[PDB]
Amino acid sequence: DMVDSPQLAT
Amino acid sequence: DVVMTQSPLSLPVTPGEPASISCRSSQSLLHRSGHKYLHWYLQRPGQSPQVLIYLGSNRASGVPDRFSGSGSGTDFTLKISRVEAEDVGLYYCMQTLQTPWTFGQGTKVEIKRTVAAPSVFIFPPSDEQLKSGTASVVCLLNNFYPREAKVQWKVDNALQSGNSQESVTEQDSKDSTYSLSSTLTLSKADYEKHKVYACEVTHQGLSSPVTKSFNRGE
Amino acid sequence: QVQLVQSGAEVKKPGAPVKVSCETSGYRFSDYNVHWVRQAPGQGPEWIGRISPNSGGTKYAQKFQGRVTMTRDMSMNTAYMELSGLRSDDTAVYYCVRGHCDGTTCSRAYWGQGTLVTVSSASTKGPSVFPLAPSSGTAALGCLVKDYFPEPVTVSWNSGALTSGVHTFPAVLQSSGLYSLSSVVTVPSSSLGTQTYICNVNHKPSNTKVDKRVEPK
Repeated sequence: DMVDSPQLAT
Repeated sequence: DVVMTQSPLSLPVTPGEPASISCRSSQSLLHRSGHKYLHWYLQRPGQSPQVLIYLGSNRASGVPDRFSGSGSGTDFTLKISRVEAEDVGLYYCMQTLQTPWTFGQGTKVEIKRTVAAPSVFIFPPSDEQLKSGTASVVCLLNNFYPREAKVQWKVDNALQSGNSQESVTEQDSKDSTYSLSSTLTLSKADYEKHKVYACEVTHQGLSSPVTKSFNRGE
Repeated sequence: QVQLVQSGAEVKKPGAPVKVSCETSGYRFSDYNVHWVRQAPGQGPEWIGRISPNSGGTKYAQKFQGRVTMTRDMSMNTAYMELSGLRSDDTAVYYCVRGHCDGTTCSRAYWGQGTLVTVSSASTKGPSVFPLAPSSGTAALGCLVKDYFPEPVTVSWNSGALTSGVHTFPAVLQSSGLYSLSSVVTVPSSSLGTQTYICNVNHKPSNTKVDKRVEPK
């Protein structure tokens, strides 16, 4: 998992 | 990693007056969705970081109305309109657009007051300590501002190095001063080998360095 | 409220692993990342890594990769962080932190109270208390609390009756691995012949309670 939380809504 | 640069590092503030702490980032913390990922928090000694301002400008619950945050995508500011002793501590900006989270250098907020010279005292080692084989010599500097003071140790007029440690109190809530203790550590053998013991103190409020001393065996 | 609650302070020896826990309440544990930060004394804070509770996926900072392990328990709403190969540079306060965004909305960070981790080979030891005797206006006297482990020691004067003028200094860590501090109080020179000055040193880990009379030499 390399997805920062500000990119969750995308 | 995103690089945060915070400024200034030290900030004396007179009671009632405002305080402004700046923080800039190497790249924009404004995400395209509109959210600015910069946070301001307060660090006091022996406790958890207190969130003051989050997501650029939003005040955290239970934080006083005098705290406010603003900024563009790269340049940010924490504003405190009326600083008080409650607000004394270490302030940090941090970014959470990208991991690793990165933090500013820190801003040490303290109350500003008129200059005050330290009251210097010296203490020889006790009889009770000498019989265990060690000798500690203490030099107290009491109730001074600003925090910057220098303590030099002398044994038979010869300057000492690497055989002493010091620690400083927090800023006092009432008189807004600091106090420092230094300890010269020696063996019983070396202590008895010399006679004259002195700490020389340097500080703004003193015209020239004050000395306090004692002779071994009185 | 949102609440992150960490386990107790830890004393470990160089090369031992430490496992810190972080229990949570007041929000859906699955929805937010749990990040781990630390602050060493004399250093700026440092991000160690992150875990996603639902997926279990972890990201670690390059310097920590290969020696840190983060896990979680969904049933107990608990996040863990096991650090290995401890050295003196790993002595710090370790903080678990709730992340900001959950998919729909982005909110504030919520921090745990902190967990102090001390990397040291020293054994438990009570202090030896020595007087700082007043000299022959204002006089100063004190107590020197020497060679103890671990922190903290509490000092009071005349069983709490004397508070005005008191400066209890932060301890310093000597080369032997043991701590030392001094407590001082300024008083009127007029009272030295008549008034009794006792300091009450307590060090719980060694069951030490000392009452030392500080009189003029």
